[PDB]
Amino acid sequence: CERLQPGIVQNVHIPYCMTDWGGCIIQVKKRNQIEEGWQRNFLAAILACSQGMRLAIAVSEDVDIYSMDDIMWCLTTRVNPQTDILNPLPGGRGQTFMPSNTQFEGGMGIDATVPYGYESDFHRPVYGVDLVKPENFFDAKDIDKMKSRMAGWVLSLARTGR
Amino acid sequence: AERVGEKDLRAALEWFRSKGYLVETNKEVNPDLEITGLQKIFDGSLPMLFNNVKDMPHARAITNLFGDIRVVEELFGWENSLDRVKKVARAIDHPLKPVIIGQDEAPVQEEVLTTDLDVNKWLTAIRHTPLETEMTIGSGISCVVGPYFDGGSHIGYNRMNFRWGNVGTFQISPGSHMWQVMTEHYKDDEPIPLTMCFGVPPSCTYVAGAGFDYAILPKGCDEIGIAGAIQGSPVRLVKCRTIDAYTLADAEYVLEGYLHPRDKRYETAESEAADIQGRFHFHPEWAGYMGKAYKAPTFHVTAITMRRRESKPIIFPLGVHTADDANIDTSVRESAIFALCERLQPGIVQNVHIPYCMTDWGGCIIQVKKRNQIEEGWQRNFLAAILACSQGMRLAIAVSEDVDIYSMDDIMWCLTTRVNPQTDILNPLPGGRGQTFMPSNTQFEGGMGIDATVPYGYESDFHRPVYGVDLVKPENFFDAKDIDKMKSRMAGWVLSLARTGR
Amino acid sequence: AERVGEKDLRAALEWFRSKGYLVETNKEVNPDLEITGLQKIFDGSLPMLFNNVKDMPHARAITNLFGDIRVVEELFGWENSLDRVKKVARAIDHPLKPVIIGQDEAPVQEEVLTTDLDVNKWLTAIRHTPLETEMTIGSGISCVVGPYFDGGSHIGYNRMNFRWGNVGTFQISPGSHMWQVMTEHYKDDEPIPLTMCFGVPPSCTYVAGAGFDYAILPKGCDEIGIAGAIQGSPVRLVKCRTIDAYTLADAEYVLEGYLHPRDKRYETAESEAADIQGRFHFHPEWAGYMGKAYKAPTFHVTAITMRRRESKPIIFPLGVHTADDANIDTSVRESAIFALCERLQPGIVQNVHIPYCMTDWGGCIIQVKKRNQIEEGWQRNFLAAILACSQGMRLAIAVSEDVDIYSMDDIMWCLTTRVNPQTDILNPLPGGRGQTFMPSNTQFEGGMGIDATVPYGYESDFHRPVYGVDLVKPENFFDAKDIDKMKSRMAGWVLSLARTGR
Ligand SMILES: [Fe+3]
Ligand SMILES: [Fe+3]
Ligand SMILES: [Fe+3]
Ligand SMILES: [Fe+3]
Ligand SMILES: [Fe+3]
Ligand SMILES: [Fe+3]
Ligand SMILES: [Fe+3]
Ligand SMILES: [Fe+3]
Ligand SMILES: [K+]
Ligand SMILES: [K+]
Repeated sequence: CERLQPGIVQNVHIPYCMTDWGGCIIQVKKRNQIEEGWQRNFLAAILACSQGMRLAIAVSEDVDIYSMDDIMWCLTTRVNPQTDILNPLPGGRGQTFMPSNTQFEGGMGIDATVPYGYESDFHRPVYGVDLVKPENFFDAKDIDKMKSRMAGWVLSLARTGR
Repeated sequence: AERVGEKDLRAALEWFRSKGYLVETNKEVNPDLEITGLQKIFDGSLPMLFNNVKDMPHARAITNLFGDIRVVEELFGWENSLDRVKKVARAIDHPLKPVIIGQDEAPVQEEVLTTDLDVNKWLTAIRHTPLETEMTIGSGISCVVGPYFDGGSHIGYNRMNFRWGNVGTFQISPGSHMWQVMTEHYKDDEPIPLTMCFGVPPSCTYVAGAGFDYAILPKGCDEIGIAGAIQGSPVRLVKCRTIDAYTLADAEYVLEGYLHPRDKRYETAESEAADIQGRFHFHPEWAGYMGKAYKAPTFHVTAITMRRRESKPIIFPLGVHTADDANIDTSVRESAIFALCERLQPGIVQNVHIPYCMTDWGGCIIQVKKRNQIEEGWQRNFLAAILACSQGMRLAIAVSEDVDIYSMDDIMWCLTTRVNPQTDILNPLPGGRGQTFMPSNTQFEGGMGIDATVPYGYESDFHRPVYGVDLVKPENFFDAKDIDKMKSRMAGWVLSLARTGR
Repeated sequence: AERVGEKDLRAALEWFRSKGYLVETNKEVNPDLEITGLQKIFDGSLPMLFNNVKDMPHARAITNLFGDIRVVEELFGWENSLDRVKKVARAIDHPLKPVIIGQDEAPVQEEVLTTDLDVNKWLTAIRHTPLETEMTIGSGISCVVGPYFDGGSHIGYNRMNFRWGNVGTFQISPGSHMWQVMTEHYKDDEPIPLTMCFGVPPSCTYVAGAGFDYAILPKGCDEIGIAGAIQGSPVRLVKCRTIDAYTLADAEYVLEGYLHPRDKRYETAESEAADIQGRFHFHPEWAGYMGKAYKAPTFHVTAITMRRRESKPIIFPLGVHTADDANIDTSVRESAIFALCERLQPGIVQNVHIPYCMTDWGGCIIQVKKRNQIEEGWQRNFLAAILACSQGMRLAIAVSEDVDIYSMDDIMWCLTTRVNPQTDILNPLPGGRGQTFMPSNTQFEGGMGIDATVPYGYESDFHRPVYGVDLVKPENFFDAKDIDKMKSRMAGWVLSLARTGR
């Protein structure tokens, strides 16, 4: 992605849950109007140059790329099911382990990014987690009792305030 | 001398003190950007009680009450989330008839105010994000009992903005239960009398978030009938002092008055100066975005009835991108989707989960089990029926029985491996009715039904292998210092995979 | 001496004699190819009563009882088909509790036979088409009351073929109410006791045809509760003499016994010699095709209880491609689709019509009315919800309010003019569950939701102009000889267009 157009893709994460060569998540940042639409060129190039990728997801810069509940939040809210799902190579070469054309269905490029210029309509609001301090209200026994029940998406959302 | 509720918020607060789940403080918290700021730090955690609220000498504030779902399930006597879904959907089909008590026995009618009705003097308005301009009351559920709901009852949250004293805006989402009352009585000369209740019993907080499941709970159903059947005792109602309606008797604050559908005003002042709709911020919305201000109808308060101010009545302010708002809105909706799938063909759907990450009405995950060849393909009938009967669902995912439905990395594993992108993606209603908050046909794109299930008979090719996590014991190899050092670095998908051995 | 039913078939036959709607004869009709042959000649017409049936010295036969819908609506006190749909859907939500009378007061238990149970000796089997090989009993509805239907009740038709004396086949369509009882108690060692009733009251004939509408009438509902609420009086039940179940007391013949789900036999002899399924004819089916013979479960009759043979008890044989079979199967299904659309968003759908030409469960036509901009697009939510909650619907059409919903040339006019072929054709569930009779996914193609409605705000461009058929009078220009000569050549779309002036 830095070879094709540099400065757009900020982070690439492949987790445990997308197997070895099953999928990937990239994170793009659109600086202007010309760079809008470059992430669809990235998802077609990732799914073609990697053999047997089935799920390439492009997300925007305000997403935690390691929190996997944040990726499902972008699939719910930022995905048009008619336009933002790519099937670039239907009948190409996939992987025969994981169940003029073959039986490979094509892969899935999912554009969960925001459009450029519509960032104000899609802006995630930030709560005041830095304007208040929890040490002024509770003692340290009550903080560690309350912080020990937090797991999953709430550890990522309490850090960013999102 | 003093009246006591049956299963109200004060009895639930004493139960949290016995189990050690209640965290209290006496420092003066701010309603401006400190209640929801502390709620976001401790999202999905223990209930926090604020005894001292700034410029609120009689009000107490509870927050994060529905944060952890393990203490909501311990409150109502449920073992897990699978026992929670199957018992509320049992309680939907058998509602309990609510009782009506006298006006001298209702604890919410201890202090009845009929003049100088300043609602911001008595009810606590909060501010969520620092980009807001206005202070928003959003702690009240709307109790409509009687002939305006066809002999049934309705409870559900509505946000307010009191800017003209006793008159404030009343935001109704379109297609809801309050929208169906308002479109029926739009051209009526008489106003609609309703009652907004604050500091409700937590069974009535539970059914308050149920909405857009109207094939199961239609207009004319008993929404406080389900709240009676969840707690096991019928909810006490009482007649209003001024208007001809009914309240919830075991609440803390009750607003009585009339709703004017034709009288519409702007929610914010800066959207009232520039008279447009849909671009100016009010507070955040249910999607994790900002809601915008619109031309909401007006609720004209005629009376404020409230408990005794020396006993310090409790309000429940909550943020909208919190796990309170997830576990209120999506908890009966897990059961109502499970009730719809058991209505269509029973015995197939095992579990329905709606997490925090699929917003309120954004999506759902169901879990099916195909017993034979005839039941194969029934999950595509379920995903089309879920996406049509729930207004504004965008992502319904059906998974098989060998998937952890609560681990969200396990759902992404089914999207990678078990989904054909040509056949297993459903777009059932392209151009139908969606939700206008979350961005002969409309602009709605249709929703997405994703069939991540295995085919019947191909279960051996799609079987997840199980490692021997029960054939070996780690206590025979390492000491207990080395186990807890090694178990403390495990988070995410590896906690689910080490339990099942998958 | 003699027991009298409340609202049974004998009381309905006396009401048809008073209005002149009953046509009787004393010639000996044949059950082989003469009852259904005379039913097809007079399809959609007056009820025909056969006093003498060949090789049936105690049986009387009524046919074409539900043929004309204008005399079904006159029987139950309904003005038209719009009043029929809105009152049965009212009666779905308020069922009447059926009463239980004693065994000495039930008229169907006058003659109880427990030995030499030859069902073809007493119950009339008919043959529809000349390509058949076997004689089929298909006049009985299946009454399951009690713990096998979760405290509710179920009535519905099932075909039989008694070939082994008291043992005959019992065809259950998959996904039905009897299929859900059978899949629950498939591995049970005890058999399922049910009761097949013949010569039922016509309110119980009316709800018998209701099926695959299980979001409205699920398992555990009261299907004889709706039959009590249609006729206005509760249906009398009585305990069986041998088995532990309940019958309908005001019937003419009742078969009592047990259903064996694991014991399965072939329906025909020629499909039993060559042991395949799905190619050999049994009788025609509901689609207007032939049904094929399969491996049906067996109903083991233990007792035959019947009225007194000198009083000549009445059976109701009917063809399956007749207007009896259309107006039995699609009449509560018109109301249940109307109940589902009023559950989702009320006030939009005005009328639901399922004609003869869309078979039983093949299709439906709804009629919507868009009041404002918010209600635009709600009919695509309706067509996706109708096609998913009804199993095996293939053609759901939504039309606007200026269409005659009963004139079928007016529906083809909306397919020509108001349908975009790119946007207004819905395929909601491609690969789901359909019907195997009518020819991770199945072979079902998905159904077809057709949006033939106008957009909101474009009603002036799509307005049908109205000619002046009321501003002129034809009696001022022609005599009454010339009017009735000119009006007798009008049939089809021109009868609907001359009434509305359209
Ligand atoms: Fe990695
Ligand atoms: Fe996108
Ligand atoms: Fe409601
Ligand atoms: Fe939830
Ligand atoms: Fe699949
Ligand atoms: Fe039934
Ligand atoms: Fe019909
Ligand atoms: Fe159209
Ligand atoms: K609600
Ligand atoms: K039926």
